[PDB]
Amino acid sequence: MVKQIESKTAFQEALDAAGDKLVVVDFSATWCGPCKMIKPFFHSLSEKYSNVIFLEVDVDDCQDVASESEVKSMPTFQFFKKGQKVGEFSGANKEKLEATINELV
Repeated sequence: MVKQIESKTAFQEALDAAGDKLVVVDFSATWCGPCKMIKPFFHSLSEKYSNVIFLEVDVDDCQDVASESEVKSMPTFQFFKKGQKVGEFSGANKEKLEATINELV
């Protein structure tokens, strides 16, 4: 399962609720081709890695969250443990997404 994060407070709440679990956050947009490509793969990964938390943030809806997070490229994946950003990359690269999960869990 993927949770759509739709407020700043929700984002913090999710990071807090994760305990020590890896959290991966997909910053995306409805107009982004590469984002649309990888969305079903992000969802399949969420069903595979039961002990990793998968979040989605829409950058047009949540412009200030994205800005605060220093997002500059669509899509961006950020990785957190205990609220701390432990990794990040941009672009819709399936292998890199799953490799990074397997590097950081």
